[PDB]
Amino acid sequence: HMFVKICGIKSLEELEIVEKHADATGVVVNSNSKRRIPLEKAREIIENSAIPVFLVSTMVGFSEWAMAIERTGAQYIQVHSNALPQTIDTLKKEFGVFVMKAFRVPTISKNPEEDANRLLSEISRYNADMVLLDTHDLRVSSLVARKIPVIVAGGLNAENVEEVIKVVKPYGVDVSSGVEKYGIKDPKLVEEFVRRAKNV
Repeated sequence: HMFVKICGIKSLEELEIVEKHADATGVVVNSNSKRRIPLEKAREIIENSAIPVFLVSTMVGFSEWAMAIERTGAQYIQVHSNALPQTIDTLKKEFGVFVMKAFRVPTISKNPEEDANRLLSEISRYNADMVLLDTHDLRVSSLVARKIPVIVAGGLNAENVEEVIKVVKPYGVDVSSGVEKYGIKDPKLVEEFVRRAKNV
């Protein structure tokens, strides 16, 4: 129905919270991010999780990816970088990882239909198992989502998730800050977000 991923957890405690209701989670490594964690903490979250844990990074290099996967035992990766199609393809073959690749959508778009078609050719260049679209304008997202399964992310929360889902009609949604309080995932926000998203 509606895949819900809660991204950017930093502790086994946060894992337990998201594991209750979410379909997937993610740990940020080797990125300029407030959510970044050491490889040992990533390893702990991955080994203890009952749901897919995406290893999320802005790493570009085939070999830094390989080493991160080996060091963490990740079976799911989320690539937010210009890592080449060839790198993504080789990581899949060598490691059997499921690959989600992130693509930026415009904040504003002059012609939505053409921006969607442009991102779609950009997407067909990589051989990713899932597309994540990073978000104002939801029109481009709507039209990409109609052509291919996508997870949509960017500024989602309980107050806007239901509307975003109605417009975009994605395969799933991804949230981080929207379900947080003081930089820690909030059990009541998590439960509410997932419930509302699952209802549309």
